[PDB]
Amino acid sequence: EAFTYLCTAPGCATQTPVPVRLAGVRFESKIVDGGCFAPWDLEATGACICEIPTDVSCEGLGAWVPTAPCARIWNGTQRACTFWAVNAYSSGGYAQLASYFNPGGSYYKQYHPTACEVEPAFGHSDAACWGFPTDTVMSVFALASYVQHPHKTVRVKFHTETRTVWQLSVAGVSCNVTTEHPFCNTPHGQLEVQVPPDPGDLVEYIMNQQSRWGLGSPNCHGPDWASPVCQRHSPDCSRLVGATPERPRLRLVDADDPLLRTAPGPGEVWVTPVIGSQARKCGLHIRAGPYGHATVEMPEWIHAHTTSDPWHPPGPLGLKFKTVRPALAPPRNVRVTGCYQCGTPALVEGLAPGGGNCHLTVNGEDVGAFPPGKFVTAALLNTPPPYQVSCGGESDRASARVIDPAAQSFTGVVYGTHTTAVSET
Amino acid sequence: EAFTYLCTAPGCATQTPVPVRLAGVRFESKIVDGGCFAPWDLEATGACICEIPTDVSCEGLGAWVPTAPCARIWNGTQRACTFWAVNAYSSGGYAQLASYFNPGGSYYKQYHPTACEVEPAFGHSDAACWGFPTDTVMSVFALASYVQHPHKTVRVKFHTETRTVWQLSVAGVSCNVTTEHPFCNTPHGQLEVQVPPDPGDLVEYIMNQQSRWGLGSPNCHGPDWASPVCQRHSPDCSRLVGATPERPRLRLVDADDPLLRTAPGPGEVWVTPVIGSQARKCGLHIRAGPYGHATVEMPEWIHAHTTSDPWHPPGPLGLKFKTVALAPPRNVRVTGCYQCGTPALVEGLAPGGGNCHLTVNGEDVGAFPPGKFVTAALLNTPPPYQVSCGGESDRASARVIDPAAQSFTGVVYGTHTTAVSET
Amino acid sequence: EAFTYLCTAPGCATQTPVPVRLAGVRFESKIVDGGCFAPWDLEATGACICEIPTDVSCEGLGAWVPTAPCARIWNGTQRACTFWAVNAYSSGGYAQLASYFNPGGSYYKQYHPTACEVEPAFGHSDAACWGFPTDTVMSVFALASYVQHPHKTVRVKFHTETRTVWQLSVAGVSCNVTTEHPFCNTPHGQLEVQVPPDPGDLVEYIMNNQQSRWGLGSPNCHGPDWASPVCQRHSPDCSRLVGATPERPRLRLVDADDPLLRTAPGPGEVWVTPVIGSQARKCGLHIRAGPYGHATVEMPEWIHAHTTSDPWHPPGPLGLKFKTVRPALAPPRNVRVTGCYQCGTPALVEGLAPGGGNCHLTVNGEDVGAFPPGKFVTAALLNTPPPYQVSCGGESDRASARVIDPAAQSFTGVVYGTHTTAVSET
Ligand SMILES: *[C@@H]1O[C@H](CO)[C@@H](O)[C@H](O)[C@H]1NC(C)=O
Ligand SMILES: *[C@@H]1O[C@H](CO)[C@@H](O)[C@H](O)[C@H]1NC(C)=O
Ligand SMILES: *[C@@H]1O[C@H](CO)[C@@H](O)[C@H](O)[C@H]1NC(C)=O
Ligand SMILES: *[C@@H]1O[C@H](CO)[C@@H](O)[C@H](O)[C@H]1NC(C)=O
Ligand SMILES: *[C@@H]1O[C@H](CO)[C@@H](O)[C@H](O)[C@H]1NC(C)=O
Ligand SMILES: *[C@@H]1O[C@H](CO)[C@@H](O)[C@H](O)[C@H]1NC(C)=O
Ligand SMILES: *[C@@H]1O[C@H](CO)[C@H](O)[C@H](O)[C@H]1NC(C)=O
Ligand SMILES: *[C@@H]1O[C@H](CO)[C@H](O)[C@H](O)[C@H]1NC(C)=O
Ligand SMILES: *[C@@H]1O[C@H](CO)[C@H](O)[C@H](O)[C@H]1NC(C)=O
Ligand SMILES: *[C@@H]1O[C@H](CO)[C@H](O)[C@H](O)[C@H]1NC(C)=O
Ligand code: NA
Ligand code: NA
Ligand code: NA
Repeated sequence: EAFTYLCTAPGCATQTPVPVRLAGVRFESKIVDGGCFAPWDLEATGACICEIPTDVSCEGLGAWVPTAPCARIWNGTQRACTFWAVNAYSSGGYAQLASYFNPGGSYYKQYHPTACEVEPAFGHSDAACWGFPTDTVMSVFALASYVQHPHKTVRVKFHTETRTVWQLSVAGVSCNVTTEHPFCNTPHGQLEVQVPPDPGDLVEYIMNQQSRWGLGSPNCHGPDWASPVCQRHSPDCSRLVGATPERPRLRLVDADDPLLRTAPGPGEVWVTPVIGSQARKCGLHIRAGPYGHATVEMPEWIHAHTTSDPWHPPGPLGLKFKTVRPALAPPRNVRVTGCYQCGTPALVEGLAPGGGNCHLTVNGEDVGAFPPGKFVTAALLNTPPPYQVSCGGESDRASARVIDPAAQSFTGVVYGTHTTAVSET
Repeated sequence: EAFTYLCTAPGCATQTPVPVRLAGVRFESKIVDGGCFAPWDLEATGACICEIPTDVSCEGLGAWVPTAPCARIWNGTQRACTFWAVNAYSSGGYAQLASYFNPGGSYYKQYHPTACEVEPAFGHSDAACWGFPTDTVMSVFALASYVQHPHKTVRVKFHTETRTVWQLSVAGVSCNVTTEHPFCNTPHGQLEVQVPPDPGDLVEYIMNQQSRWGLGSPNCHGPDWASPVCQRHSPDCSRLVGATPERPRLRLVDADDPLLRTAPGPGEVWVTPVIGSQARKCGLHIRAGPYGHATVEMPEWIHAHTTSDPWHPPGPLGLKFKTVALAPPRNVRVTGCYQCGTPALVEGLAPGGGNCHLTVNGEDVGAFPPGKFVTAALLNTPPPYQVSCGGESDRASARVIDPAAQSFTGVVYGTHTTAVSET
Repeated sequence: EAFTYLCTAPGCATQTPVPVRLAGVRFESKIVDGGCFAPWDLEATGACICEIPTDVSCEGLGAWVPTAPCARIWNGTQRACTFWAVNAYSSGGYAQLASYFNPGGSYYKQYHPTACEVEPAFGHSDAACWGFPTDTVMSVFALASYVQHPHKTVRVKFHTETRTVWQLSVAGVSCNVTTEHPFCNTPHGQLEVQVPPDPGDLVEYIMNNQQSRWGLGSPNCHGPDWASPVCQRHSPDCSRLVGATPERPRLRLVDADDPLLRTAPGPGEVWVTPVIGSQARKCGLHIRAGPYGHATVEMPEWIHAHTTSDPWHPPGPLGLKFKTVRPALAPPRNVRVTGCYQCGTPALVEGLAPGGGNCHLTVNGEDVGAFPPGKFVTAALLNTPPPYQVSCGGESDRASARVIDPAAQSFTGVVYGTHTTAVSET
């Protein structure tokens, strides 16, 4: 027997008793595709209005509310909007008197429907609106939601059962060593490679295509707390699932209100009228408390919280040199059931042929070796259907009922609004 | 030396130099019992009423509100209920005029107590209530809570420090190989088995008794996001702990309100009166936003997100063929918890004659030289504890609590009260 | 070859073929410093007042509200406070009539500003306030927040890539065995030690002088350790809060005979109830609060039961495989270290390894691997702060560094605090 340490860096190589070169470092894993992730981005807009508008919507408020921000925020997740009557019509109009602004504004809404909340704000300062011949007319609109910014959306794949692959060249012969397969054939013997433990789970952040790497689950309780993984989750990059912030809490806060000496809490939006430089016009100052107490800057977060390549321990590898030395037909009636890249092992069943043990592959993925006859195995699959099955020789097409990770995420649940009807007696 | 690969499937066996058969595959772990888990199931009921009821409760509203749903939802977690006066009495009655429905309904509540919120809803459409001799009388009741469905409740045990057990038969002799104990004695010489790494933590979902398996923590951010583990947690299968949704937000939403063009958010319940087919009667349409944006279907979720057996790597195993105190321990004391995830303290006196291969109810906790010993061991068995060095056993002294008791240790459960005195 | 099992307890030793003694057990890890953690402690105070106060603040309500609890709760996280007018002035006063208590109390606030919510509570029982010559005058104040108790605050370091270190004395020579480095030289051979797997991630709870307590795992916030401060309030820099935060407490005025009192308040809910005064123009207040997570955490008790004095390791034994297999360069130059330390993101270490062989590179004594002569680039998880002393096993040199601490890393890639925008007039 012989022994030598092999370093893990590019250029690392040993010469005796048989040369072993470190050709590269890669990894194997059982992928769990989480779909799309993004930060919870609280966005707000509105307008200070020297009028009592009759249509509280983006189109109805087009004369005052910024067009593009209104449309974008209106389409956001957990939308909240409030229309406050600061000083209503003293006479005339159409459902515009102060009496139409009862708490909840049902009287105004009866004649002027809106998806927004309507509230009286009498007693709040109307100083922002000036230049009226008689009484001042003033209202305030606020709109907020959690907007999903495309540039802040990342595709995330969780890597489980991670195995560092130490790509070696043993006297010119390729050998890929892992904790699962640490043996290599040498010209006249066997090489057993002592390897460090695997690094545990990895996080693959995909932006578009470039992949960036995290080490861990991630840990939402540590320095990586602002990871999009810890925030908005969309398995199919369309529909939201799981934990969701409450609808934003909108408040009309006058310029001299002592509340302005404090910061808004997460999800809180405070709006303050600004006196107009023009008659019958006014501005609006907005203060919003971001979810998680901070606004995520995606390129900056990725740059500091990820690496260009997956992490691996420093080594070295222990090369143990020894004088020791250790069915090709396709499998039949193979059926694959479950999901792929999902984290739940799929069921692989079929008939292994004669000649010896079938070293079973499913689209080239090693799922184990089986003696001739019926076999059943639970395998974590990384490839989608169709499935080409082999025992190391010719391949055959397996039968499959396999769903994708997004479909798996929606299996066992009934998505959306749950409705019931209470009948009259 | 000799070498051969042994596959890990049933029927796998090698013949030379010494026959080795794969007898089975099992696992060892340090169990962490989480107690009961269930989905957050938002349930809602109510009624559209062409009257101003004087008793806002399930019994008091029995003439309009469905009986069984009211009683069940009333008993739920984080209950919310609202009674809205759409059109009150114009005259007469008993605390039934519009003036009794001030915001918060304190005037109505003085005469007609209720655990529910009471609010005016004047200005909302009263078209659902018709066939009155003079003015219309109308009210709406909504009730919602997080109901725990017994069929949706699962007992969950987290498996940590998992070790795949490769049960071998080496020339008819049983040998259980793991990453911790990879050696088998043979008369030809010692057999060292190269094994793949362990699979990491497992999740055992228990329904009743059958066990189903998950691989991982679980990951609440991936395809298993709807796992009951990610939702309602009751360590003692009675009291709730940790993360809890807010009380449902009940809203009276008229049939033609533009808000109905959007979906309710999680925990939101929108109630809409339905114009009656009969005089002085009306129906109610309810729209509820489930917690997590979807309703969990337990048998279906378990079927797709779990396996019948714990997962293990495919192998093969590397077979390396090489040519290479029994008295019970005394004064043993066990302190802490079992199946909890915090190592218990095991202390005592190892006897003379050699190293004590210490077992606690058959669980290997290590070997100790003669004399005083102290060890921190993750215990899977409950007290009483039988302690042995490999021979005769003795009864240890124990102060060990169960996983539910551990979950409530270091906390004071329930309402916190304080009294501010007059000066 | 020769083989023997070595137990893992203090004193364990084998004599043949080579003496091997178990000297001790320690651990190596890649530290992730999370900063400060504490339970979410909902605290509440208030007063029942037979008057309409004109200054709703701790100082302004000093005649009724307990001084120290008001000041402490006012400084808490997610503060909520409400002032309810139960029975206002019938005449006179200064912005104290019932008409000043419109919903939201904007009319009262015009003359009597406050950071608190102001609401009418007319119709609620005013029985608690008596002894007035004419009409009763009554108001109620409630104040609640999440107070961070210093004695409940713990510094937490997450330990990743954990490696149990089996400290051995092999024929009198120190050998520290791990899953990464399981070989020891024997007088004229080599010892390969078969070791059990590493225990996975650890949690180090740091209190106060300074004492460390240990958890095994992530932790698991869904199991018996659900009340861990790690599952609660997170402050990376022990000053500013980040991530998940409860909503502002929901304050409710609940009369003594309200059927709602037959139920318990939910998490974050605070119910206040006036208590009839034994003295004229005075009243007490009963407060019922629903703690976050359904329970109040008792820190010394939680730590005592949910942690150990030392990190956990498997019981062993170790497999001693004895074999007959046979048993310092110049410092690196132009070395640069970029990223963070004790953060969980590998830092970039680049430089020039000298000629003469492979450089066994150390960064402040931390092993980062071996590199052939010339340019090298590696991603290493660093546990030590800058400055960085770099070596190939001999003399050391000072590396150039742009390395931030764990608290700075926690705030990198985010813009902290209030986000503002201005909507201009058309
Ligand atoms: C908002 O959503 C509607 C419906 O999906 C779509 O037609 C419209 O273009 C969207 N607007 C923006 C600005 O995203
Ligand atoms: C090792 O991996 C590389 C890259 O996947 C592959 O080309 C090569 O054939 C592999 N070698 C063996 C022996 O499997
Ligand atoms: C509701 O709870 C009460 C008290 O525990 C019990 O008597 C009653 O049977 C329960 N009703 C339902 C429908 O669960
Ligand atoms: C292996 O495990 C089985 C099942 O627990 C047991 O019956 C058998 O005795 C074990 N063999 C040894 C050598 O411990
Ligand atoms: C409250 O905060 C202020 C400002 O930081 C400080 O001066 C005061 O001492 C604090 N009071 C208490 C009781 O913590
Ligand atoms: C083993 O560890 C101890 C403590 O850290 C150290 O003093 C000793 O030098 C180490 N031995 C070797 C061979 O590295
Ligand atoms: C919920 O309501 C919609 C229409 O609003 C559909 O009728 C749906 O079928 C309803 N579901 C149930 C269970 O009644
Ligand atoms: C909490 O209040 C209850 C009554 O509601 C009991 O009196 C209990 O003893 C209280 N404890 C205190 C004073 O915190
Ligand atoms: C937010 O408002 C503050 C003052 O309240 C500052 O003016 C700050 O620059 C504003 N930010 C933006 C982007 O307008
Ligand atoms: C604030 O938001 C408004 C729209 O709501 C405008 O886009 C304005 O320009 C924003 N402020 C800045 C500085 O970007
Ligand atoms: Na006006
Ligand atoms: Na009426
Ligand atoms: Na009065």
